[PDB]
Amino acid sequence: RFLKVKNWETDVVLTDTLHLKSTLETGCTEHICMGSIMLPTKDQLFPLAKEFLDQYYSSIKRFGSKAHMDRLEEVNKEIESTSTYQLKDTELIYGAKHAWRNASRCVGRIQWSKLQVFDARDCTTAHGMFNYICNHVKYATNKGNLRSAITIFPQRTDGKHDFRVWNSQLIRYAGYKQPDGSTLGDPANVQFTEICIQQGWKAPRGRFDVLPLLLQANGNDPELFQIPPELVLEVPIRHPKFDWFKDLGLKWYGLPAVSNMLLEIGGLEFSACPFSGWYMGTEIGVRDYCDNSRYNILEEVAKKMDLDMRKTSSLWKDQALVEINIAVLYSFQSDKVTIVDHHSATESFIKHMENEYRCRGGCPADWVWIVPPMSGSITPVFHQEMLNYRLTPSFEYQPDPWNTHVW
Amino acid sequence: RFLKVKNWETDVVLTDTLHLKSTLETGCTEHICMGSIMLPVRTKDQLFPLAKEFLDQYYSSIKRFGSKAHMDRLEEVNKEIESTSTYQLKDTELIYGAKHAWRNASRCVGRIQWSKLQVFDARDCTTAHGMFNYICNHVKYATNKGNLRSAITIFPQRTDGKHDFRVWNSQLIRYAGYKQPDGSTLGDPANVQFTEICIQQGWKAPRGRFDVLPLLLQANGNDPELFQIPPELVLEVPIRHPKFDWFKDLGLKWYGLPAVSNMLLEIGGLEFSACPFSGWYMGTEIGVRDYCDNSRYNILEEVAKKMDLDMRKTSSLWKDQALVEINIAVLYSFQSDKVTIVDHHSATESFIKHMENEYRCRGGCPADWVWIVPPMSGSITPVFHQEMLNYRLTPSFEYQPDPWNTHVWKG
Ligand code: HEM
Ligand code: HEM
Ligand SMILES: CNCc1cccc(OCc2ccc3ccc(N)nc3c2)c1
Ligand SMILES: CNCc1cccc(OCc2ccc3ccc(N)nc3c2)c1
Ligand SMILES: C[C@H](O)[C@H](O)[C@H]1CNc2nc(N)[nH]c(=O)c2N1
Ligand SMILES: C[C@H](O)[C@H](O)[C@H]1CNc2nc(N)[nH]c(=O)c2N1
Ligand SMILES: [Zn+2]
Repeated sequence: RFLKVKNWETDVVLTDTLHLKSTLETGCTEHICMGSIMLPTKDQLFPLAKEFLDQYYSSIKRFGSKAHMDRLEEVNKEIESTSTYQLKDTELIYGAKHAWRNASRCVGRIQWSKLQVFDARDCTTAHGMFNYICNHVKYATNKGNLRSAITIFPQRTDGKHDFRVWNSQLIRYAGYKQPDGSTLGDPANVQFTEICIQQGWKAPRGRFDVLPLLLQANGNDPELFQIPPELVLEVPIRHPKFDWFKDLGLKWYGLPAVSNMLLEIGGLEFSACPFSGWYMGTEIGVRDYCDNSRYNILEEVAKKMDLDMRKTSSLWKDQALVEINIAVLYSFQSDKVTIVDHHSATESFIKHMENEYRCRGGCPADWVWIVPPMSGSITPVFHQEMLNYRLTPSFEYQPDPWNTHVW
Repeated sequence: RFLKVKNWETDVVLTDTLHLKSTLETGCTEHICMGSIMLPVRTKDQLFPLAKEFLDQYYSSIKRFGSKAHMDRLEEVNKEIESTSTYQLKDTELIYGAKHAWRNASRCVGRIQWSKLQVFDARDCTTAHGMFNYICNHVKYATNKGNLRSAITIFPQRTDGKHDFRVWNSQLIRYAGYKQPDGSTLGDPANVQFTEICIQQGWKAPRGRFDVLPLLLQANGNDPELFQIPPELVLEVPIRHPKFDWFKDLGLKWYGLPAVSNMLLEIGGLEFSACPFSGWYMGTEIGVRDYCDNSRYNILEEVAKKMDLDMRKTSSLWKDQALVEINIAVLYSFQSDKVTIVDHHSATESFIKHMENEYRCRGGCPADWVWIVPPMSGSITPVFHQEMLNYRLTPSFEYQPDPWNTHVWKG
């Protein structure tokens, strides 16, 4: 019931008790592990509220205080009356930071307590949402000195007045299918690139077109908005050794801002809560550039390096992958845009893990996601045993809006 | 109940029914996943149904389920159990068992090869000298002058737990590791503790960088004995790089035959505590893990210096760069010497085909993503994007504690 995790490179052993406070389900059973599966009313509400307020008031050293008891009293009143309740700003901020702190798949959590929270619960329209989103982008970007931020729109009421950002990220490049057969731009965004066009967007049908925002307020039909180009910081990609690299004509944006997740706090659901930090190099160079179902330019780059692409055993893909990732990092660093390499980030995470075991009794961590997509075993997280479990507040997945929206 | 797994790169969806045949526990619960945990004297009482379940499996595979041969065998085993408290497997059953233990090894990416396994029955063995002979023959057969052949040698099963056969070595062929008084390590750091035991047992160490360790062999629960593998049986490969001439001067080499010898083979409730098996290497095992793990030979820096890389900031990815070239050199050396090896792209590509075939013909393929994904260049191999289900089927290979921690010493 008290679980131990071992690091095999250092022999360090941590003891986890935090998992006992876990409440949601993993998808695993004692007969089967699902660790590599990507996607596994009033009476329901008050225990959920109670649980949250319990941990909040414990965190400020007023567990069992009159304020705690009164707040519990007040929230219970509000629930029986209104069939929901509203979070105080302090509780909202706490809940957002803790959803990040609890995100078992995030390697960047050493930063969790420095999150800038923007309360947008007074928002009523898509133009309103647009304004808040623009403010978020400008603040987070900070001319290249990136700052973590989340903007929180009004909570779900009854599933009919949902606020939703339809983009998966605030900033992404368009993808177009050809008659020629292949794909121009980003293949992951083909379906969304088409819905925007199916909606009125006029595409420059280029290789790297910044997608428009598609914003849904209060359950209404979503509207297109173009993000002011001066708010979208981009980094041209060059290599510090290969002069022909620049000629490839690649660039990427500095701000990773995830916008399709659901934030759960005290039973309350925030369906629109775009958040942003800064990139780890491999998200762009390994996943975005080199994935087969994405920009997939490994071959192109290998050619210009004139590697023997004859047999897989020359490891030409491995060689190209590395140079690319060197370029991504070189480019952002040169341009004073915040980026972290996978070595630094995983080293930071090990330190964060040890902090959390110390000050909290554990740290839920999903190895399958924490270990980077290249050079896995030369990073310290590879040799680290991790326990995965779900804590709340939390970020959850939710269905794509176009599959659900009562149109 | 039916379970779906998706390949996110191809959108191929597969359906698993085989997991229903699973009995053994995973470690996971509904509230925790222990997916990344490395490591998560039997009575006639529980032996009966274990035997029966194995025999049901075996007779189904040969399409004789419920036959008179099936039923008689069941009666024969049942009688042997209540009489002698254990039982003996037929040769056919033993071969089926060993092959299926491999087929079921969810952490093994080489399983496309599972049906081609040479099974050596060493159950008539009684002494350590006899164990040495069987192991020598295994190594000679498996090596085959570089044209590697998968093999397993199986020693007598456990009885009362007091007469165990054990190979004390973790692998049949490994290099010694020596801790120096100045805190540094000569040879393979992973083998320091085992090297000490050998030396204590009387092994005269040459105390070099690549000394092949002696075999420490325990028959019938007796104290283990030292044997040196004849050097002509130990195929080794000098590591060079195809473009870098300075690489040979690093002085590296590795042995050709990976042969794991510390696992336990469970078949029909019987436990085979000594069952060394061998295949051939995936290049990254040597190049990534053996040479580049910080806890092993750890030659990354020396290689990076000789490449004249920017070693000042990790963001130069000097470590990643050196890692690739070391792995290129490993593959190049083995191919040049015509010693069987597989790169991680070929091996993972083959595993995917195997897994798809298994889902079709068998209803599933237990697979441990954490171990199947290779230790470098993970996302550019097809297994990275493959969802996998991990569960435990018998027959199986299991971990067991190191013998030096459990052995009762005789003298
Ligand atoms: C500040 C620098 C940050 C870094 C370097 C970072 C790093 C990462 C990386 C590499 C992943 C895996 C992404 C993928 O492979 O698709 C991830 C996932 C995730 N991140 Fe972080 N992150 C940062 C900030 C944040 C912030 C500010 C939040 C929320 C407030 C957050 C919440 C999450 C969540 C919920 C996931 C997993 C989503 C899922 O379940 O699929 N991260 N992070
Ligand atoms: C024929 C070529 C083979 C290849 C290329 C191969 C490849 C691999 C690799 C790369 C691993 C991971 C090892 C590690 O990272 O420590 C592994 C694990 C494993 N292999 Fe295979 N293997 C082969 C043959 C065999 C054979 C013949 C057997 C048994 C008869 C076997 C049984 C296992 C088992 C039980 C594991 C898991 C060990 C553990 O859980 O720690 N393999 N294999
Ligand atoms: C495509 N992978 C599935 C999927 C679906 C929805 C969200 C998501 O999040 C990835 C994610 C989330 C937060 C991040 C924060 C910072 C960062 N550099 N990357 C981050 C990446 C991942
Ligand atoms: C060091 N990791 C823990 C541990 C403990 C005991 C055995 C073992 O086996 C790894 C293993 C097992 C079988 C293999 C077969 C072929 C091969 N190329 N590598 C193989 C590697 C691994
Ligand atoms: C903590 C973690 O389970 C451990 O380091 C594992 C990770 N994946 C692995 N994968 C393989 N193939 N071999 C290993 O030894 C390991 N080690
Ligand atoms: C099949 C597998 O679950 C899928 O490819 C996962 C694996 N690990 C990952 N790890 C990270 N960080 N991000 C991902 O998108 C994925 N994808
Ligand atoms: Zn699990």
